[PDB]
Amino acid sequence: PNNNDEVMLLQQKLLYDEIRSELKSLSQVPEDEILPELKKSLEQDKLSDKEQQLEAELSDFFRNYALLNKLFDSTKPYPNLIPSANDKPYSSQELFLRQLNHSMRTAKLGATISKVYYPHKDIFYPPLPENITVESLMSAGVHLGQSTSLWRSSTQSYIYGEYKGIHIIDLNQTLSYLKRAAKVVEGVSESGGIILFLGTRQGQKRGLEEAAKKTHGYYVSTRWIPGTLTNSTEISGIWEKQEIDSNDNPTERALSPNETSKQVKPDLLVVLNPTENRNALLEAIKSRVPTIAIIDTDSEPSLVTYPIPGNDDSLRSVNFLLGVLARAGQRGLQNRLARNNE
Amino acid sequence: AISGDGFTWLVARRQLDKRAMRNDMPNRDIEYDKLFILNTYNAGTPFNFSTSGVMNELNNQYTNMEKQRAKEAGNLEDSEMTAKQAKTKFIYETQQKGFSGKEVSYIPLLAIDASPKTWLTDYGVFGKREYLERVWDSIEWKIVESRLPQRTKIQ
Amino acid sequence: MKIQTNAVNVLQRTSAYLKSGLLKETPAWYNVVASIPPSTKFTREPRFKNPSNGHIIGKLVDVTEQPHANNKGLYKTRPNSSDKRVGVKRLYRPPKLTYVEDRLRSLFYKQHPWELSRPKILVENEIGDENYDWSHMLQIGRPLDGESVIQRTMYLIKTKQYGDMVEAYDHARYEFYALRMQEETEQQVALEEAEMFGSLFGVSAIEHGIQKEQEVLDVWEKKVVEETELMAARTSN
Amino acid sequence: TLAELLGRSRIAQVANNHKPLTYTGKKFHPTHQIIETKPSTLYRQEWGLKSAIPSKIKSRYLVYNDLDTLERITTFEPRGGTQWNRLRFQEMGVPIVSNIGRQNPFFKYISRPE
Amino acid sequence: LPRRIVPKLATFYSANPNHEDRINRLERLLRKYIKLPSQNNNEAQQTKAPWISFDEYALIGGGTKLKPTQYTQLLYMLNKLHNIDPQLTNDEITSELSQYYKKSSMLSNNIKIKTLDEFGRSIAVGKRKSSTAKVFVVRGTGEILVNGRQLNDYFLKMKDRESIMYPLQVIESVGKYNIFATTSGGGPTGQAESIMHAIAKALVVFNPLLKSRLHKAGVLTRDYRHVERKK
Amino acid sequence: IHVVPKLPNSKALLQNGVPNILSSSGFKTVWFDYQRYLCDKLTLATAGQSLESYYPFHILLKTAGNPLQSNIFNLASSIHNNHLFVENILPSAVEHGTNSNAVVKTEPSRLFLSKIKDSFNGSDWEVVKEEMIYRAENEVLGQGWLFLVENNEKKLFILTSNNNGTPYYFPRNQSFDLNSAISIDEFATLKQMKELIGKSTKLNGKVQDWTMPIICVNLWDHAYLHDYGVGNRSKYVKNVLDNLNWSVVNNRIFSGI
Amino acid sequence: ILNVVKENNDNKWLAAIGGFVADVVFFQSPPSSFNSMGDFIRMKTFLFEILEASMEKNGSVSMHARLLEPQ
Ligand SMILES: [Mg+2]
Repeated sequence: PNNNDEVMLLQQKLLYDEIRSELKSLSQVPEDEILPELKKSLEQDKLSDKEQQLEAELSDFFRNYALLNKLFDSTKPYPNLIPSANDKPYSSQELFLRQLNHSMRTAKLGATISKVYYPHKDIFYPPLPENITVESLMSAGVHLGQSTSLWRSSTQSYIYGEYKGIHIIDLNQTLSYLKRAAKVVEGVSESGGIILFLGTRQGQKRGLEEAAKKTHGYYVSTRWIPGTLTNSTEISGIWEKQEIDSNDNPTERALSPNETSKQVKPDLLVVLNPTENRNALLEAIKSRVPTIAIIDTDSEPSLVTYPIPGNDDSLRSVNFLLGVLARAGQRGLQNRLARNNE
Repeated sequence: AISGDGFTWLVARRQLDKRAMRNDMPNRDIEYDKLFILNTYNAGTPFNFSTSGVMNELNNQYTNMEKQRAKEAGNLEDSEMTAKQAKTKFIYETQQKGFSGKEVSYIPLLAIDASPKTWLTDYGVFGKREYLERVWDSIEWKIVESRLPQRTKIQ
Repeated sequence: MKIQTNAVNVLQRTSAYLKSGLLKETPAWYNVVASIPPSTKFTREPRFKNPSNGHIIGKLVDVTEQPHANNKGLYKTRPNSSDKRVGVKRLYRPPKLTYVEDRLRSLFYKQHPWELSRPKILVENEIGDENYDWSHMLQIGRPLDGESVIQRTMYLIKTKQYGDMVEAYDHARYEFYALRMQEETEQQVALEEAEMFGSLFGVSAIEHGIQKEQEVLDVWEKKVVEETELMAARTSN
Repeated sequence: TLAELLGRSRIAQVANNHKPLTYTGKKFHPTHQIIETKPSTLYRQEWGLKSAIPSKIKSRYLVYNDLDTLERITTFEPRGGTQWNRLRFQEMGVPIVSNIGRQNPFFKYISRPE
Repeated sequence: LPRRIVPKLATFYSANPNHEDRINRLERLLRKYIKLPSQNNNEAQQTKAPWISFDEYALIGGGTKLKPTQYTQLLYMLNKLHNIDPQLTNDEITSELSQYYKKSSMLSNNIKIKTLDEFGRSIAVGKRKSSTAKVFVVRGTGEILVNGRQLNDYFLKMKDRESIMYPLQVIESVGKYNIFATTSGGGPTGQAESIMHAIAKALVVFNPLLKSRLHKAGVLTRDYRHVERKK
Repeated sequence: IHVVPKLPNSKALLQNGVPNILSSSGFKTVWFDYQRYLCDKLTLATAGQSLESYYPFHILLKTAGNPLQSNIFNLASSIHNNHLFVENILPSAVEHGTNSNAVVKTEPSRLFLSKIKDSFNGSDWEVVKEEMIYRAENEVLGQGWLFLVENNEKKLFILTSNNNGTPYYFPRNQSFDLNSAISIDEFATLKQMKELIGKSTKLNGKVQDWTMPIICVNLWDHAYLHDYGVGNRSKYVKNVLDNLNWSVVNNRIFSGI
Repeated sequence: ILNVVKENNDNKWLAAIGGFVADVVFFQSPPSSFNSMGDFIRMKTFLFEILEASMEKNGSVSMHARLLEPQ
């Protein structure tokens, strides 16, 4: 119906390529071949009233947009594709774009997929704490504790039983502890506190980064520097702080050097792997920072304010529990930004 | 299992792979070694004597035609085209041989139609197995026993 | 490790800082933690029932409950030594969860060793979505495997169609054989039908194995030759 | 209840096995259940076991004995090669026959006290 | 309305918050454009990779905290984004990559294409030990003059004559050029090899496609060895 | 679990079928029944395996090179092909259920009619339709599929498949019926295809094919028998090609914007 | 073919076909590649015909083959 509109452009685009190709052809020809013959023609020609019109219209048109102009100032997708000729076969880039077109429309024809687990959706589509069931927790493997040979008997009250040489964590308690922990994250988020997500096991970064992003929080995936909280001025004083309003938008006010050296202590610490982060947990105690952590059957519950009994070895179980806590924080953040609007 | 058109045949291998004076004695040549089940697709026939070797025969024409074009080009055969074509031909032959000779024929005894034309009108999209169950309960085994050749009691 | 006190009392230690004036400003978490108190009992809890088999834990059968003679022909007239030992530890030891289905599972794979070779995916989709009617073995959403047999056997014993577990198990096994035979034929026929319509395949399973064996047998040839030359020289000594 | 769910879980479905993962005797049939993970789960070291499998493992098939041990490792071997033996047998299309001419074990035959 | 002071970067509590924040920004681009194919000219080994130095990145990537392995990780992601097919790249990727290019591009190059002079002669200078040579190469028939004298007169050693001929022997053009060599300083060996070096540098103008063969033969490398005062 | 996709304006489809091609009963057989039949069989074949998380189009590509997964390939190919056929013959792809739109006049685009002339030596669309009807009657003795496909060289050509033959992957096009006799020219095509598949270095023995379908016509008995009857499949193919939804067919041709 | 000498005490050699070890019966004679190759006979691939397949009580498969040789 409107294809001609594009066709009109393509016509010009083709013409432009032709003009450029033969501009380069004349760039090779020696001047001795063209210049003297060209000048001789003018010596044998007489300008007419009309010819003179362009003799000065082009002089100004070239003395305005080429010489007396500012060289600088004080179809959008894939705009660098070089289309191939209508007779030539598709280029490699065009075949890639031709496949992308198929992928959007045709590639998903025939059936839809239901009741299938996709790992990425645990991070990007976490459920709300009220909709979590024992089945959902069990599907994520949260019930699978450590070997009975590695039992830390202080977790006895969380154990549902032993099966296949491991302790089975009681998911009914996990759900109740998870809901309590989630409410704490939501409260701190809605109050404007700093939430730090700590996890140093391989693969946890993706979950940790998204959890921080959707709660406007912070994360550490590589290493907890011993002293980050107790020796904060020697470790974190150099890094930059900023002032923000109630909408979490940077105020842009420059900060006095006094305000940029003061310790910035987290209001809540979430630890995915507490058994390998004793340093951080002890610093949190010393610094009176409430903490949440996943407590496996070999982990000491009393070292954290709000324990969540659950498997800490599986990325699915960890990311499932982290996702729930992250969405709870998001709802708190959304409720704080909403009360500011109204 | 047949998805589209086809037939499931109850066949009887003919124990006359000699090829000498074949099809000259309606009893000495009508002898069955063992019974088998065979599937044919679209317009395929259950006999196997008039259509075996077809691919091997066409394969040998293709190689000869390619070998004659190579001679025109002037090439020194190949390292493994004579050993690959040979293997392809040696397998094509060894897979069509009979117990004694290479004349293996089959005598149709029964045939069940798998085409959706037969069962789609009355049994529906989901009723092929119901059709095949009622087909089994509708076979007159007298006609099949009649077609059965006489056993080859060489044993 | 000692039961820690300082992690769960952050609110009380913080309140002392605020009341005295050592801390001027209330922390953001302070109100949240006050409204949601931490659990601070950290106690060991007794248990009186095995959740898997419903066995009662902590019950002693008194001699008055054993009036009849035993398998030896003797009456029980006094508590035995085991009855007189305190058994508090059993109340606190995590119960061993057991299931009858585990016994059948071990049997099935002992009778059908090659069923183990069929890969199983342990990653769950959603246990809560499983709507299965075990009146039939096939189910939409799950593969046909040994578990299909076990669940069918349990349904038969649960509906009381069969009394002995062995009889229900055998009945389920035959249903499993029928379904396995229909699938073995659908695959053979599908391959045959495709080749008859001009389908071409690069590498078959048999061919794949030959290629992999050649890669290994080539490295083995080199090492054998090398080690059959070091031996010859070393032995020359 | 949680106990009922656990009994039907996919981990419960795998029969207990402590047979040596490294066996050097004569092998006649599979001894361990092959576990398979999808490519998406493999990218996240998720196998449906208790703990993440080390990222070094690039195969999508393994066999295991214990979910966890006193050594804080999973006892597993990253191999699934008995499935290819079964599929190669299927490709050879040779039915298995009884050399004693016994009844087919997969059919419910009416046997007598012979 | 109420205002509070918060850490600027989500990675504030990490060891190197500045490096981790930059890595996260690049990782987002590599995730958003995971599908985009990479250059097939990478096999052709395109000679473009002007990334900032480890020391220059330390100004923006944590200073002392910056570790060499962290710089290596930055380059692996900058190159991967850079090697996306130029036709299928977008502005977002280029905008992010611009900040990591060496600012030497502010200025221009100091190399002007060499060309034959008004008489068709390629002029090059060569140096060996204390000797220097200025040669004039023109298309001819293999005539050579050294300081106005015949080659056999000026250079008595046949090995010195063979050294002069080697560059022409590599391009198999011994009878295709006339050479007017002028040399001064050092001795026969220094002058003969200085002429050898100068002929190789003058032959590249006639056919720049043969530079790689001249470099591989070793005639375009200036011999650095000189008499060293004993220390 | 693979579920049958919901189709636009499904209430109309279950009442008045597809005008000018199929009736209500005919459409219930081809889609509401056969698509359910295929998806259920696919779910039973793939449940518990890695293939359960992949769409049918990806399943067929993954399994195209595996001889013993042909059953899964056939089911995936049929499911994808059937929704390609039901999509370009559908009155309207947009859901005018609440808009009660009864004016859908879709006509071949200029890019389609330009590629037809280029690829068919100046033949018109009407002539190409006659060639398509002829090819279906003489090349597909039984079940199969009729496709108008585009290759990597921008050329539109006609491909016919027997039973469930994919248009995307030439080794599995199933365009030659080997039950009957073949000419030396057909054997040459098969022999050349086998050589191409043997040049691939991949351990999966797979080749690269960039062919994509533009129009799909279901030639199975599930689509025409009830409404046309045995022997009248050429009248069915004529009606399908005359009442195609060109909003879908035009979108399948890559433009490059 | 695994061994270059028939299984000791048995009139049949051993072959490795499709992940199974079978007993190969030769038509009359053993191909000359055996003596030539020697203990490296396993380095080459031959074509076999699978006569029958049986199942023993130990759970093994008794596969009998035949060394089809180009003729
Ligand atoms: Mg753990």
